[PDB]
Amino acid sequence: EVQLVESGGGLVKPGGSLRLSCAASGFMFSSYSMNWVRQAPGKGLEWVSSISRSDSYIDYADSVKGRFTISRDTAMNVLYLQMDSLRAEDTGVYYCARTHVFNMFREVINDDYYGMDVWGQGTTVTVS
Amino acid sequence: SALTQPASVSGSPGQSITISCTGTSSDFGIYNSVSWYQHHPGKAPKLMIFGVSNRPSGVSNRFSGSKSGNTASLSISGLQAEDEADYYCSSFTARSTVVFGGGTKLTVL
Amino acid sequence: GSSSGNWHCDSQWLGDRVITTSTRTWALPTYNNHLYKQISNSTSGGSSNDNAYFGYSTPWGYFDFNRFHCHFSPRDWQRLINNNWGFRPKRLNFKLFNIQVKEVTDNNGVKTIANNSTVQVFTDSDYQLPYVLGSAHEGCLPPFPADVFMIPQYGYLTLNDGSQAVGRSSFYCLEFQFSYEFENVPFHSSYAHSQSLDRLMNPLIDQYLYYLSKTINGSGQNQQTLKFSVAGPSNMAVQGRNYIPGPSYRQQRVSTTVTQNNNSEFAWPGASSWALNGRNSLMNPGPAMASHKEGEDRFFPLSGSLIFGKQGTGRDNVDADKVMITNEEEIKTTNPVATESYGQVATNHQSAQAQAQTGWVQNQGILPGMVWQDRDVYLQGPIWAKIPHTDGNFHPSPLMGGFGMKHPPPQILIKNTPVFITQYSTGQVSVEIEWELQKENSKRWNPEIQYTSNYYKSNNVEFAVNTEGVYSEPRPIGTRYLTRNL
Amino acid sequence: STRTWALPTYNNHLYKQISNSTSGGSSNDNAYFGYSTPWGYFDFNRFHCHIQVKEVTDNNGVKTIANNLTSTVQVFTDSDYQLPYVLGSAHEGCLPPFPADVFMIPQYGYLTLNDGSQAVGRSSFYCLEYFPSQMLRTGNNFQFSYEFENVPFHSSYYIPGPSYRQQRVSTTVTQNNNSEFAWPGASSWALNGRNSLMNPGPAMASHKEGEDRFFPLSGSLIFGKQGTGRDNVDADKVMITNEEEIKTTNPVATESYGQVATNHQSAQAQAQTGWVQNQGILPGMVWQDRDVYLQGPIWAKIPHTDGNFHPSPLMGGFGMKHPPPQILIKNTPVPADPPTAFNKDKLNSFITQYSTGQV
Amino acid sequence: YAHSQSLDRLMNPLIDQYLYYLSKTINGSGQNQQTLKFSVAGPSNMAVQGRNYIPGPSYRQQRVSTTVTQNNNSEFAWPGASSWALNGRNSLMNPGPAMASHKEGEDRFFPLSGSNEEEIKTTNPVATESYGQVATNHQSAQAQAQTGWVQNQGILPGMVWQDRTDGNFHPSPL
Amino acid sequence: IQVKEVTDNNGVKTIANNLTSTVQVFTDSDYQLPYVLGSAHEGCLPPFPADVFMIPQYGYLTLNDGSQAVGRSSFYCLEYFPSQMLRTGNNFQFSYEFENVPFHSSY
Amino acid sequence: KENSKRWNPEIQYTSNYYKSNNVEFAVNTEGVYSEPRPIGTRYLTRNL
Amino acid sequence: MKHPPPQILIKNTPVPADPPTAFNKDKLNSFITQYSTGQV
Amino acid sequence: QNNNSEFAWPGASSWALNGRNSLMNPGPAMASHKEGEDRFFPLSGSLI
Repeated sequence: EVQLVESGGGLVKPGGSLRLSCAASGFMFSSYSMNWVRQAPGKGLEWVSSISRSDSYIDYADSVKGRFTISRDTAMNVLYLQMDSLRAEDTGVYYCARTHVFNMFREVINDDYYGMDVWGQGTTVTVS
Repeated sequence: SALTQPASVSGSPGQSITISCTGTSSDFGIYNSVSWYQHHPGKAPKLMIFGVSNRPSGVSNRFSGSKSGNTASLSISGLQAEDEADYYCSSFTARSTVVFGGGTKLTVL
Repeated sequence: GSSSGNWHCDSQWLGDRVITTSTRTWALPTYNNHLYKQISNSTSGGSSNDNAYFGYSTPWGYFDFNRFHCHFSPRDWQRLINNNWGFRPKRLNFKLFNIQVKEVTDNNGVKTIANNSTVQVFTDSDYQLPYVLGSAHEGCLPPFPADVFMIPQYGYLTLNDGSQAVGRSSFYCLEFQFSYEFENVPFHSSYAHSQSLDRLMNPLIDQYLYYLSKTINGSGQNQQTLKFSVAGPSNMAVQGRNYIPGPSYRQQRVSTTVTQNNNSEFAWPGASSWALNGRNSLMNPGPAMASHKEGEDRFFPLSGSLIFGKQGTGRDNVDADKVMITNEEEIKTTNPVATESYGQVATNHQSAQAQAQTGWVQNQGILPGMVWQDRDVYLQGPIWAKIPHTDGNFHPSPLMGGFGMKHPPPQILIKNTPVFITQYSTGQVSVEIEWELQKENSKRWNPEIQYTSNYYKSNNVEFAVNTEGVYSEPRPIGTRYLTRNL
Repeated sequence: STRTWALPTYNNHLYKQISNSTSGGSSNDNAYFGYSTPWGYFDFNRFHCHIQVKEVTDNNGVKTIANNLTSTVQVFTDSDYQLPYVLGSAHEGCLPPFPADVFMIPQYGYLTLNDGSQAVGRSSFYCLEYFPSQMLRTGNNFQFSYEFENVPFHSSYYIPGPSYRQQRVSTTVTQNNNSEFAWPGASSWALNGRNSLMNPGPAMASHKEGEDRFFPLSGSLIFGKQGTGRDNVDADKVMITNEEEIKTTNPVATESYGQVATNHQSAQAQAQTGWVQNQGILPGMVWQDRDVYLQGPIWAKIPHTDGNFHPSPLMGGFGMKHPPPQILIKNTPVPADPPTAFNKDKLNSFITQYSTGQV
Repeated sequence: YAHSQSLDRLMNPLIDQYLYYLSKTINGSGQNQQTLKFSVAGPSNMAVQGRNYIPGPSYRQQRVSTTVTQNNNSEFAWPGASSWALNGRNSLMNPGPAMASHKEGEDRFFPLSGSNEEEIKTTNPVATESYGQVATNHQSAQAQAQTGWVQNQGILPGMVWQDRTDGNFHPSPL
Repeated sequence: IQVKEVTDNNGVKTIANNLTSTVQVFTDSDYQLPYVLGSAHEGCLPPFPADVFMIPQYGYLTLNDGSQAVGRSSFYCLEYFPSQMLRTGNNFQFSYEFENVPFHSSY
Repeated sequence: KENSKRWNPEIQYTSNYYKSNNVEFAVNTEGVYSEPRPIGTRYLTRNL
Repeated sequence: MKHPPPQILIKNTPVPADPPTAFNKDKLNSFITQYSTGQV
Repeated sequence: QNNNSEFAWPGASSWALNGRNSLMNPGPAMASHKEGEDRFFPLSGSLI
C-alpha cells in the first residue's frame, strides 16, 4: 500500500502565491523521482515540474518555468511546489506522481523512460 | 498537446477498441517511453502501459498496446462498464519533459 | 563419412572452479582471392594524419573468442557475479573438427554447391605474428549457441609515415585441437566497496594529530595568528589519512539531456587525448575513474565509458537510445570522478604582501600510497589482452578491463587451400575455459544487491529470441554487486 | 608491556545508527553515516606504548561499587579482517606511555557509504555479535600470537621523488598574510565531490636548508603537548615535527618540483617554461619515506584493492596487507529483574556494570 | 632492438570494433540544434578507437634546431632548459626520462637537455611535445568545452615505455 | 542415417546425397527441458511398420498472461545441451530402465 | 542445488539500491532492529 | 512416472550457403536446403 | 471497493468442530489472487 496525498489547494486571487505539499507514505521517499502534473478544468492532463532522486536535476514545463519552485524537505517525507505569480490558467487539479523504476541500481547511464507509477487524488487550486 | 489523440471513442460491451495517439518529430517515444494512463474522474490516474507495450503488475490483461511507426495505439479487449474512463498517452521527450495527449473518453454503451 | 567430434556446450560448477564449454558453427570464405595485398589510407582517401595506417591484408582467417559472452550464458553470468568476489581463467582447451569443403559452380544462370581439398590451420605459440585479438574487434563467437558465424579476415598494421612505408617496417608471410595454460594473473575483483577511502575513520574517538584551524583572530589589521585544533568527528575532512585516491586524467562531461549540452560540436575538439609521434589518439576509455558523482545519473564522461550498442543498431551516427552507455559508479569510493579535478595544490608562497592562491589539478600520475580499482568486465566486454613487449610497464592490466598477460592465448589462423576455384568450408568450433573462483566470505548482516530479472509483464523475454528469431541482449551486465570492506 | 584498563558500558549495550544529521551536517565535506557499537577495542598501535568485574548501584544518595563474580567479558580478534579496520587512522585511545597510568578503552564505531546523511543501498551494516568470541569470567584469561608479514626495514639515517605542493606557513605571525587561509589555501584531494584535506601528504622535506621557521601547512604531523586543549590552542601548545632529514633525496614540500618548457622556440617565439606544481612518478625517481616518531603510529592496513603503489602509509610506519588483528571487547549485559508477566519486548533494564584487568 | 609497430596502430585494420564513440554533439546550423549521435569506431577513423595501453610518461624538453637561423635570438640555454629543483638548488634535467628525440620527418630538431632516440618513438612520447590534452571545465549551455595541454605526466596505470633508499620506480638508470 | 540436399536447377528440383553432413541427437536424461511427450500429441511412430513418418517439431509453452510473458518465463536453448553429432556412418544408441510402477489392471 | 539449464537470467532477491534515512534489516538511531518486509523463499524456477 | 523415458531431440546441423567474401558480423541467414532420413 | 458492512466474522470461511466455529486460517495452500487482482487478498487465507 503506497500512498501520496496532495494538500494545500485553495482559492487565491491572481498574482498571489500558493504552496502545495505532497505527503508520501509507505515507501522510501528519497529513492524516487517525484513530479507534479496539472489538469485544467475541462482539459487533459498536463505536466508541471520534476525533481530527481538526489535533487540534482530540477525540470520545468515551458509555461510555468520561473514561476514555480519544486523542492522536497526530506526530513519527513513530503514534497513542495511553490506557486508564485499565479495566472488564470493555473486553475486546475494538481497531482503528485512518482516516476517508477523497477531497479534503482542503474546498469547503464541512459535508461529508457518508464513513466509515473503512484499518483495522488490531487487538490484543486482556484484563481479568481 | 503535441500528441494528437481522438476526442472520444465508444463501444458495446464485449467489443475490442483501439485508441491511438500520434506525435511529431523524433521525440515521440524517445527511449522506450510511450505510456498509457487510465483516469477515472475524481480518482487517481493509473499507468496502464509503461514502455511501448509492457504493462505493469496492477493492470489487467485486457489492456494492450503497440507502436507502429509514428503511431502508438492502446487496444482494449473484452470491454466492460468498468473500463469507462479517460485515457491519455504520454512520451518522455528529449529535454526530459513528459508530454500528454489530449485524451480519449471511452464511453461503453 | 565419420564425424570427427561431438557437440559440447554446458557449464560444470565444481567447488571453486567453473568449466564453460561452447560450440558454434562457422564458415570460412576465400579472402583476397588468395593474395597478400598491401593496404593503407591512400586506398581509403587518407583524409587526416591521425587516421594514417599502413599494413597488409592476408587471406588467412582467425578465431576470436576473446569476449565473455562467448563462454557464459546470461544465467551462468548471473550465478557467477552474485556469489563470487573474483574469478580468473586457469586453463583453455580448443577443438576444431567436422571439416566440410563446399565448392561452388555457376552453371547457366544458377549456382550449384557440391562437396569436394584441404584447410590449413596453425597457432602462433612463439608470438612472432602481430596480435590483433585484444583490440576489441568484431568477429568473436556469437552469444547464442544456435547462431552461425563467419570467420574474420586477418590483417595487420606496422610502421608508417603518412601512408608511405619506412625502412624499419615488417612484412610477415604466414606461410585439430590444442590446450593452453594461462599464466598467473590476479583475480578480477568483482565487488563494490561498502566504505569510502576518505571515511575509513572511527566516528567516535578523535585523532591525536592537530591541524591549523584559524590563521587570524578576527576582522582587522595585524590580526595574524596560529591556532591549532584536534582532528575529530566534528570536522572529518581534515583528518590525517594514510592513503589517497587513484590517478585521474580528466574527461569532458556530456549530459544525456540534450539541452544541457553546449550548442556546438565539441566531440573531437573537446575530447581528452594523448599524442604519439604527431598522431593524436583519443583517450579511450582511459584510466579507471567513476563516471559521475553520487546522485548524478544523467552525466557521463565523454570518452571514458565502454559504449555498446543494441541489437539492430547501425554503424554510423545512431541515436542516443540505440547505444548502451555503461556505468562505472561502483568505483567512486576509491577512485576520482572522471569529469572532476583530482584536487588542488598551492601555486605560490604566502607572505605579508601575497594571498594564498591555489589551482586545480587536472591530471595526476601515480604517487606513493595511492589505491585504485580497475575497470569492470562486462558480459559483452573483452577478456584478456597482450601486454606489449617493452622494457617497462606499470600495472599492465588493460584499460578496457580484463586480465593483462604477456603470453595470452595464441592466435588461431585458418585458410582454405587454393585449388582458381570458388570454394568455402564449414564445420564446428569448441572452446573450453576452466575458470577459478574466489568465494564470498563477508559477514554483512543485511542483504546484498543481486542481479535479478524484472517482473513487469512484457511481449518478449530478456536475452531471448523474438518472433523473427533474432537474439538480442537488452542491457550490459557488468560485475560488481557483492560488497566488501575497504 | 602491561597496563591496567577499565571498560564501561557503551550505548546501553545497543547498536545505534549515527550520522552528521545528529550533529546537523553543516558542510557536505564532513558528511558521514555509520554505526556505533557497545564493544570496546584495544589499540597499542603507537610506538611509545612499547579480569575483575564490578557493579554499581544507587543506594540512598550514594553509589556502592561491588564485585560481581558471575558476570562475563566477551572478547574476540578479527583474524579474517571481516570488520572495518579502525586502528589505522591514528585515533586516540592507545596504551599510555608511562606504565603507572591507567587508561580507558575506546568505543568501537565504523563508517560506511552515504549520500549526504542518508544511506544508499550498497551500505552494509555489521553486527559484531555475529562473530564468535570467547567469554571470560574473573578467573579466565585470553591470549593469541600474531606473525607479521615480511615488511622492509625502516630506514633511519636518478631524479628526486614526487611532490604535491603545500602552502607555506611561517611560525612568526607577522610574516604570514593577514587573512583566513586555513581551509581555502590548503592542498586537497577531492573524492565523490567531497573535498578532503591532503594530510600529511607525500613524504617531502618541510623546509629548505637554512629556513627552519617555515613549515608546510598540512605537511607535518602535529603533536599536542601534555594538557593541550582540544580547540584553538596556540603554537607553543603543539609540537610540529620537521622532515628536514630527507631533504637530500626529496623535494621541499612548499616548492615546485621543477620547470618544463611550455612551447617551441623560434625566431618569432621565445623559449617559455612553466612551473611543475605536482609531479607523479617517473622512471628513475628515488625517494625517502616519512620518518616514524616515538609518538607516531606503527602500522596501517593496506586497503584491499586491485592495485596500489608503494603502499607504505603516508603518516608513517609499516604498511601491511594483513596487519595485527583488531581486538574487540565488551561486558556481557546482565538484565535486571524481568516482569512476572510475559512481554515480548526486549529488556532495556540492565545492571550498571564495568570491569577491569590487565593487558 | 627496435619495434616494427606503433602503440596506437596495434589494431586489426580490416574489422570494426564493437564499441561506439560520440560522433556528433550538434545537428548543424544554429540555436536549438543539439543531439547525441553515436558511431562505431572502425578502420575508417582510427584515432577514436578504444585502446588498452597508453604510451610512456613525459617531462617536456625545449626544442632546439640544428639550423642556427631557426633558433630564437636570445640566451635561452639555461633559462629555457627544463630542471628539477632540490634543496632550493635548481638542477638541469639531464638527460631526463627516456623519450623520442623528434617527430617523424624532422631530423634537425633535438631536445635541448635530453641527449638520436628516434628508435623509441613508437611507445614513447616525443620529448618536445606535450603528452596530450585534458578538459579544464564542465561544458553547459552557457560554456564551451575547454582543453588545456598536459606538459608533464607521471606514471598512469597501463603505460608502457622504452629505456634509453626506501623506494624507487623502474630503477634503470638514465 | 542418411542425408539429402535439395537444389532447384532450372525449374526442377534435384536430390543428391551429401556425405559430409552431420545429424545432432541427444537425450535429455536430467529432465531439464519441458517434457511434452505426455500430452498425447500426434507424430508418433506409425501403427503399421511399412509406413514412413515425419518427425514432429519440438516447442514448449511457458508462463504467460494473455500473450505476454511474465518475468518467471523460461527460455531453453537446446543447443546448450551436449549432443552427439552423427554423419552417415555413425550410429546412436542408449538404454533405459523403467522405475517401479504398479501393474496396469485388465479385468 | 539448482541444475537448471535455463538460458535467460533468474529472478533473485535483491536489496534495491536506495537512498533512505535507515538501512533495511539494521538498527535505527534508537537501536531498534527492524525487518521491513516478509521474505519469500521462492525465486528460482523449475519446470513443472 | 517421475522419471519417464527421456526426450530424444534431433536436428540437421545447418550447413550454410556460400558466405560473402567480406566479413559481415551478422549471422549467416542463407543455408543449403537439406533434410535427412534413416531408421529408428 | 469493499462492501460497506461488518462482514469480518460473518463472511469468513470456517470449520465447525464440536459446535465451535473456528476460522479457516490460513487454510489449504492456494494462490492469493488472479493476475492483476493483486490488490485483493483472501480474508482469512494469508499469513499476516
